[PDB]
Amino acid sequence: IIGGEFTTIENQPWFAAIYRRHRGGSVTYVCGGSLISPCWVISATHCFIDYPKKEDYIVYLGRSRLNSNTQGEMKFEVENLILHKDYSADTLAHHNDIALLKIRSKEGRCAQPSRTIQTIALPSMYNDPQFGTSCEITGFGKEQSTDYLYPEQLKMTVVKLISHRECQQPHYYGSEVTTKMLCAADPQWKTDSCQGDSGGPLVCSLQGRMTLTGIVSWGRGCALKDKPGVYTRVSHFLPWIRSHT
Ligand SMILES: NCc1ccc(I)cc1
Repeated sequence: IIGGEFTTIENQPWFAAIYRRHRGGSVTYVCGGSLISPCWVISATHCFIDYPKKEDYIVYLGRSRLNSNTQGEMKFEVENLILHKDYSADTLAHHNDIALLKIRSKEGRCAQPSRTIQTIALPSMYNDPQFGTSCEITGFGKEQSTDYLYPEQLKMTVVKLISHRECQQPHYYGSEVTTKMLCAADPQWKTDSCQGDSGGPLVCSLQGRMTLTGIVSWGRGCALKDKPGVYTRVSHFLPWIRSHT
């Protein structure tokens, strides 16, 4: 997250931190995700497509720091890793950038809700907020495009939804942006998602309910004039989510 503010998992208790185990034992951060039910985390396919084996992954809930064991956290293996069969990528845009992880602890358990572990509601189909609505994004991704390191402490920021019509302008993204994607940005382009935020939640308030409106997917750079963050539009994937969970 470029700009914004530090936070803790209490302020986004559905946030899942996803890591990969390397061949020589090391463990590195991969991507964010969101707990949509006790056994299911939703994320982005592009996070996993290079290493698509479920046994490589570790998922944490209730975790506010990248490399420290937050009191109350839970650790899970990935029982199933479900990538979207119509995924594609070109130089910039990911299509159908959505993935499900069925989580299972070593004791064979799913998530147990606490002050630091809660689910996020899915949106109603084809029901998104209007352009200009402020939404929040959360993640452990880079604080500056040029950074080598990820922040140790979780971050969040606010971005505004951009109309498809605006996002499809040539000087924005043209036809790289589809109706299954949502664009969001800061009016001054000063805050955004960035590398390492992929898979994490774009959350908006619809009818007084926090709702998983988007999943962090792609962008040209980060916090860059005329280059919004692009998000998988969750409200256009409900049958896929329901059918795979
Ligand atoms: N600013 C949106 C964005 C940029 C790069 C990645 I990787 C993911 C999301």
